Amino acid sequence: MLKYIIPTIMLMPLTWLSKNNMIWVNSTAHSLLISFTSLLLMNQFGDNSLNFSLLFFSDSLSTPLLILTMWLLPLMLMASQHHLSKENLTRKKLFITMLISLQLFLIMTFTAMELILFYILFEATLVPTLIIITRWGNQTERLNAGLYFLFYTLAGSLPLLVALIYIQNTVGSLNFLMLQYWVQPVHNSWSNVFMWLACMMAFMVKMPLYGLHLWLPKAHVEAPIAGSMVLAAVLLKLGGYGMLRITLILNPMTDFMAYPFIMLSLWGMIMTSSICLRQTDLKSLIAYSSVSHMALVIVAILIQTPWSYMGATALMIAHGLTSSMLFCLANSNYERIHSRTMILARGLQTLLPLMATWWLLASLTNLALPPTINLIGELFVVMSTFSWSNITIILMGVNMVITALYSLYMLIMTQRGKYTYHINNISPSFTRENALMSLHILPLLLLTLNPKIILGPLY
Amino acid sequence: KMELPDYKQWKIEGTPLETVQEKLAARGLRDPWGRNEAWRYMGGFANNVSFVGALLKGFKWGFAAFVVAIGAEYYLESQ
Amino acid sequence: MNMFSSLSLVTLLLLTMPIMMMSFNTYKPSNYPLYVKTAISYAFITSMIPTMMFIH
Amino acid sequence: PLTLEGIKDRVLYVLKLYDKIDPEKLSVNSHFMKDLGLDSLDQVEIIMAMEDEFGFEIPDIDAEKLMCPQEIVDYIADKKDVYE
Amino acid sequence: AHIEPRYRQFPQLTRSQVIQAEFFSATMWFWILWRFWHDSDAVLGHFPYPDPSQWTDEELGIPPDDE
Amino acid sequence: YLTHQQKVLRLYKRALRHLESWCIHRDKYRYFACLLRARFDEHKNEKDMVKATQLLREAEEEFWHGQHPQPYIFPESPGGTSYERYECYKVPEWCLDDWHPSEKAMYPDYFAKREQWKKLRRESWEREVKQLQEETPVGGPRTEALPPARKQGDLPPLWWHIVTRPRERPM
Amino acid sequence: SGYTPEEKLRLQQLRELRRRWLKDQELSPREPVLPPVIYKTYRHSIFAFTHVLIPVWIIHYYLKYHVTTKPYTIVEKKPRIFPGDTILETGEVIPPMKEFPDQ
Amino acid sequence: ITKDMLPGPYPKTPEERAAAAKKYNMRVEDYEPYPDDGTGYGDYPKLPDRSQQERDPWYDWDHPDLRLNWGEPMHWDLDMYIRNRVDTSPTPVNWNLMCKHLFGFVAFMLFMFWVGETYPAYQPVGPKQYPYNNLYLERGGDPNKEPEPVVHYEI
Amino acid sequence: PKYEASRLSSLPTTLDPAEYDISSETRKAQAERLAIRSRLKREYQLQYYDPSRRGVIEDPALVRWTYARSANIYPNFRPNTKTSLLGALFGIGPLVFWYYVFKTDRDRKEKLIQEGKLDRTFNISY
Amino acid sequence: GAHLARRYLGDASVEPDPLRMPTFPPDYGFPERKEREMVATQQEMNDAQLVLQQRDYCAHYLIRFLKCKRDSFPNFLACKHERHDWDYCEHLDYVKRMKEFERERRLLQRKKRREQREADM
Ligand SMILES: CCCCCCCCCCCCO[C@@H]1O[C@H](CO)[C@@H](O[C@H]2O[C@H](CO)[C@@H](O)[C@H](O)[C@H]2O)[C@H](O)[C@H]1O
Ligand SMILES: CCCCCCCCCCCCO[C@@H]1O[C@H](CO)[C@@H](O[C@H]2O[C@H](CO)[C@@H](O)[C@H](O)[C@H]2O)[C@H](O)[C@H]1O
Ligand SMILES: CCCCCCCCCCCCO[C@@H]1O[C@H](CO)[C@@H](O[C@H]2O[C@H](CO)[C@@H](O)[C@H](O)[C@H]2O)[C@H](O)[C@H]1O
Ligand SMILES: CCCCCCCCCCCCO[C@@H]1O[C@H](CO)[C@@H](O[C@H]2O[C@H](CO)[C@@H](O)[C@H](O)[C@H]2O)[C@H](O)[C@H]1O
Ligand SMILES: *C(=O)CCCCCCCCCCCCC
Repeated sequence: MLKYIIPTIMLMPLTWLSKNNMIWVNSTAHSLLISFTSLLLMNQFGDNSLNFSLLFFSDSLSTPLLILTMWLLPLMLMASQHHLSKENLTRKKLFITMLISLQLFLIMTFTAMELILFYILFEATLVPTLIIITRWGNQTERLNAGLYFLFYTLAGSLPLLVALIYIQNTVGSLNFLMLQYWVQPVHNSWSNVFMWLACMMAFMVKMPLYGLHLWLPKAHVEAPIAGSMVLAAVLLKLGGYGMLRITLILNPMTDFMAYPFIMLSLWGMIMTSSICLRQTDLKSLIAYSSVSHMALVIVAILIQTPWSYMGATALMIAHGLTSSMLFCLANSNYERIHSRTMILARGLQTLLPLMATWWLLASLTNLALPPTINLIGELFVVMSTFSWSNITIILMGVNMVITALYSLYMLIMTQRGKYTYHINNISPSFTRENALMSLHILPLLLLTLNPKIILGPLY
Repeated sequence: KMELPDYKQWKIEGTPLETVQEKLAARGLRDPWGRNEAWRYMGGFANNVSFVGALLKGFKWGFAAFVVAIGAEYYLESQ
Repeated sequence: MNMFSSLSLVTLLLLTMPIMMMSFNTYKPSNYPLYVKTAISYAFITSMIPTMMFIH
Repeated sequence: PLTLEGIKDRVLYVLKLYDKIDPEKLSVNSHFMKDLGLDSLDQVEIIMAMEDEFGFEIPDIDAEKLMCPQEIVDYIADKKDVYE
Repeated sequence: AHIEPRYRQFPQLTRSQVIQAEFFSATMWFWILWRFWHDSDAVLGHFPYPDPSQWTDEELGIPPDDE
Repeated sequence: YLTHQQKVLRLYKRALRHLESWCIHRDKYRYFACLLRARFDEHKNEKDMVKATQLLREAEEEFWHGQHPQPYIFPESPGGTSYERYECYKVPEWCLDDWHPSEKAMYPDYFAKREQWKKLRRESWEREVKQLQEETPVGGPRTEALPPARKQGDLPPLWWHIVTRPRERPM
Repeated sequence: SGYTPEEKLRLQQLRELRRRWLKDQELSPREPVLPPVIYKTYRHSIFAFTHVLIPVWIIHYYLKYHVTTKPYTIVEKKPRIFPGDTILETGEVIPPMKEFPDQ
Repeated sequence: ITKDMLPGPYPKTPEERAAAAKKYNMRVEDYEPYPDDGTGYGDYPKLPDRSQQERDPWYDWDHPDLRLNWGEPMHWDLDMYIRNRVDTSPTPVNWNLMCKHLFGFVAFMLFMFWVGETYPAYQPVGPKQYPYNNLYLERGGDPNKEPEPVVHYEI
Repeated sequence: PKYEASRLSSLPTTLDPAEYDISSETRKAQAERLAIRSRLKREYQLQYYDPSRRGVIEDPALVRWTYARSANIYPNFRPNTKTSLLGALFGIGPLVFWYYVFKTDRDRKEKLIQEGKLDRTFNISY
Repeated sequence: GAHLARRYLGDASVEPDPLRMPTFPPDYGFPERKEREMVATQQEMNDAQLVLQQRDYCAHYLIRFLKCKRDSFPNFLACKHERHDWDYCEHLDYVKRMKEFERERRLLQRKKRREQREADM
């Protein structure tokens, strides 16, 4: 992975040694080049994973997440450079440095072979993320959002640290390849119940599981755009990726320990989907949409079937691009009217025709129109949960109806109807904004032509 | 630019608006807007077909063609 | 079979061409509706050939 | 394609077919109450006849203010963006 | 246009629309009459419907009571 | 906010429109329109206003019982089939300020005249504000009514968004 | 219950401005100043060539040389065979049905 | 917006009620907060539970599509009462009568369909007869197990 | 036959008996309502018509509404017999309900599979 | 209809059950009852690819008609004679089913009659 770690590190001297007026041009260009080289991780085999060294390996799960991570960095620089224009040069470079350091931690997190190494990098991503929200967030409540984000994570991740160290004492290793062969079944006992909870709760809080999700709508409403993009696109998936790995060593206890969390997710997705119908803040609505989509991923991971694991992987990639798009679309309205209230600016299709097309395409992927990878992932999960229990189709089906209602409600309210009379500063869409939208949707829709590369190891 | 037809020509006499005026006079009333409706009962609008007349549009020539067609068919078969 | 299958697919591909031309390649916006209407009428002709083969 | 004179002709055409108005003492400035001696029930019927004539509704709050043919012509020209 | 609107009067009509409309109305009635002439069974009945009460006990294999 | 007279005249117009919806045929509607007008005429000169209010209340109950469940609506009236149909084509005039110079170059005459209107609006605004100040009582306006211009060369206060509103058929 | 004299004056003044604004929406003669049966068959001839002949060439080439070179990609229902038919592949003759009872 | 212009806790004294009414641009005689339970409405006004569709469509609203005026207090459930969503307009037929007639119609039909299944219509014919042991082989029958014969006779 | 109002069908204004019995005290209140509306209308129109303005006319009523519908709830929340019973009834209850629905369904299915009475003849995708 | 009124309002015991009939042996009252002949063989119907519900005792007429249709293309007004022969055969088939119903009905009425005779001693 050094071929990706080192050029990612080199982005920092590049940004600090650039001409004052070329920091965005240089950092954007070269992080796109890094993104290009990340397609070499597609050398995946039918049986064995791509095992680079003692520290890092890649397989069909981490590879799509790695490519999404490295693609998002140039998109985040594009999205941020406008609202940061007044910021002084040194603080602009510090912002870019936090984004670069976040990518470095993420690519190491997704390829770490040893689980304790994964833990440290999994935890390291908090620091830059918290700095981005609290330092460059706009409103007073970013400080509270920083605290809720920090302490929800640590409340769960500290027990995970104890469990992981305990496993290494008992098994002798935390290398994931070793655990694949030395895994022993988890017997029933109260000690093992709490070992299971310690191994899972940290990832649940990040997903987030319904009931532990209240930190996420806060974080989004306060974060700058780049913070929201990385939060929705990648940082939520640290939980899913972690769960997909650690469930290896929790069998067969997961058979019954998953029940409370399947109930929370199955009922949670309908609650959060219903909540979206009444949200008044556009960022908050998109945030609640994420909780509903990720509730599907939790269920898929917990029932552990080949179809559910393939659907979970596709959903994680598909949601990453869609939710990042939706935040970017909402932000482009914010940069004009400086309010997140959904009902403030209406009938924008009359004033911004092409931006309304991006709004339509994003909404259609959010409601999972076939054959988008959003639908492929959701469908594979629905198929597998039907076998788990036929009654789940009723809950899955109801959520599909509610998802369409709130996705189109968001499109109708902001883009259709009559424009607001007094809002007279809706200037035409910039080339930057249009390019940013298309750099989300185009790879998303292109993936429909070759979905296998985002279906994960079980493919 | 547009020539409105002379307003004086619009009279209710001979139309079913005249029947209504007679009915109203039996009660001591009068309809003052009758001439504003008169155009609907005059000119090219005076005679509309009945429902059976509407369904039979084209029946005469359809029957004429049909009769000629079967007579020809009787001839060809006869030979 | 070669004519039947080839012509049945050409009907569907014919209908997608006016959509592909929205990429401003060789477009004549003056009368896009006529262009779309002409594609439908030509697709109807091509679809009658395999339809005729099925009836036979 | 309505014109100001076209609107005026049709407004006066309708009023000349109303039995309660003498067609010779009617001008574009005749006041329905102070000149032609009509009452408010009569005025409501006139507005309804204009609505039928031009095929659109005049709300009660605006309708009650139109008290001469010219005001009706002005009201209709405004709603229909007629400037010639 | 070649058709100018009229006020409170029957509209102007072209010969094409009147002749074409009558031809297709006449075509409808010829077709019905022509089809009814040759295919009246499609409307009235193809085959006779028998009366089951007129079938003898012999042909239905009904033995006499004392059998 | 409605007087007794306004309430009666609104019911008369409303009752006739529902009557017309029931009758359909013009000769039939004319007949019953005169019968209904007679009913309003018998109580035209009622003086005891308590009785007049009771007559109005009973008439409204009668209207509610006998209203058409699907009355005729003019196409562009609220609830009509063409209501708000052309709102998607109405674009505010401030959008022309964001046109690219090459777009403006296609209509040199329109945009020269547009600048004259913007100049007129700019030079009129201060006087419009002042007129409203000096004509408004201390505690602010008590009604939504606005006044005309008083001097020559003045424009009626707050005229721009009325004069420059989108056309009813803007495309 | 008509306009007050002040209402009448305001409406008249706005009406003068509105009509002037609407007149100013008319395009001048030069606007928009823009920057720099034989035919019928040919129109339909070029369309048939580019939208039927070229696509069918591509589809036939694709079906013949890529799709039908793989198993079970195009599967036909086997032709119906009736009593009295002759087979082209073998020359086999299918025997007729029995003699029908009179009816 | 200062904090004195933002929603506050439920008002207790009459002076708080007057202050809250003014902040919300209401007459103190009209202002009425939601009942003080644990719900969390604070001092936000309770306004009539009416759809925006019921508002006068001919008045010159600052927001014609919503039928709202700038500065007027918004109903707590305004987003549920937009014209695209819940309507509370008067109906020509009483609500309770409509529910009676609709349910009565559906219940009657379901009963008759059940009746019609118990007493089906059919023609006076015997079963359709098929050759070759009721097409035993054609219907996928096992060709190694001889079927129990099905014989049909002339009539 | 009197009009019966419902939550989703309001009483028509013309059938409202309070609509006609209008006192001088009720006309005074209607005048004060129109004064507040007119005062706000003027404040809005002075900004709406200002030729030099470009942006959004911030509406405190809209800000108060979005603030009330979120940040203002918990400060004015009191744990009591109502919110606790509604909190329990619609917070824990559905999870327990669905747990038993799915748990019962899965126990029945697993018992049939082990006994070999569930038809899984062609079931090889899961 | 008529038979339905008798069964549902009248005495259901003397009316056939369309879902159970026949309830008497085929040869009961029918000395030397012949078998139904079948002209088309199983292989012929299989090769002609008739719908299973069409593989009845009239299949030979349907096969003859189907061959004519293919041979007379593009003249879709031909094969009227062959179509009528198949339609007519199906009519005779339907009449035989009417005879089975009527036979069953009269046997039930005889069964009841004998039971009145038996228990009236
Ligand atoms: C033996 C241990 C020590 C190892 C040291 C190895 C590196 C030594 C580098 C010495 C030269 C550093 O150069 C010094 O810093 C930066 C980058 O050049 C320059 O100043 C910089 O300003 C801005 C960025 O802030 C940019 O326009 C551009 O990067 C540069 O002009 C200074 O004008 C220069 O004086
Ligand atoms: C279950 C696993 C995760 C559990 C995580 C729980 C740990 C605590 C997380 C939040 C820590 C924030 O720490 C502190 O919390 C309180 C509210 O909670 C915040 O305070 C906020 O809510 C309180 C209570 O309504 C208000 O009085 C206050 O005005 C408001 O700012 C503090 O400003 C913050 O400094
Ligand atoms: C395969 C065969 C299919 C059927 C083919 C049948 C073809 C028949 C063509 C008939 C053409 C008739 O054409 C139309 O006839 C009607 C007869 O009312 C004429 O209408 C006539 O009567 C009406 C009033 O009744 C008057 O306008 C006028 O006296 C006269 O025009 C039309 O002026 C003429 O245009
Ligand atoms: C081929 C058609 C097949 C479908 C036919 C279905 C028809 C079945 C209709 C059943 C529903 C009738 O329901 C019944 O209607 C009557 C008449 O309004 C109601 O009767 C009541 O309402 C009316 C009107 O307010 C009042 O006179 C009084 O309050 C009371 O009589 C009953 O309260 C209701 O229970
Ligand atoms: C005789 O050949 C049958 C004709 C069908 C008659 C159907 C009668 C329908 C009457 C209502 C059905 C009520 C439910 C039993």
